[PDB]
Amino acid sequence: RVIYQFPDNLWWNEASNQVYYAQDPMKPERLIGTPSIMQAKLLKILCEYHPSPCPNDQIIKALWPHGFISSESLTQAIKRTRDFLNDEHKTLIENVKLQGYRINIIQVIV
DNA sequence: TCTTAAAATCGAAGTTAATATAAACTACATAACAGACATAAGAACAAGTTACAGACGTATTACATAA
Repeated sequence: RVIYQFPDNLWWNEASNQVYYAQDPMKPERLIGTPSIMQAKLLKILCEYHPSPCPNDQIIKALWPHGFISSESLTQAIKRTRDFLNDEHKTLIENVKLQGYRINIIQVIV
């Protein structure tokens, strides 16, 4: 069981894959829900590289290894992924130009 | 009305390029010239302040796909 903490008391439980709000990681309070398989993919690419930024080419290759996909698809994926993780202030995942995207992780429980 | 000394005038252009002799010593004040210093003016570097450009990222809409 691997669980990741995000700012504003957010948690994501990967093994069962639930995003939620909870003061206690073992006791959820408000369940945001289940991210999609490609959404979990997106958080995977942002998560395996912390604290280093994940380059745009690497995430694009990983998400769609066999698809002719434009970078606009990656960017709208980030946007409509914020649509689900409710990061209105762009603080959960930071976009730094010509260097890629990052996700702010407070702690990891394994 | 008659001598007698002065006064004035005497062609244009053109060219032309000059000369050439004949007190010393001392005392003082002033001007000039040189060097060095201070000052004002400019050159160089670096920083700060500010808006705009350039491409990226985002947001929005419409087409396609899935139920």
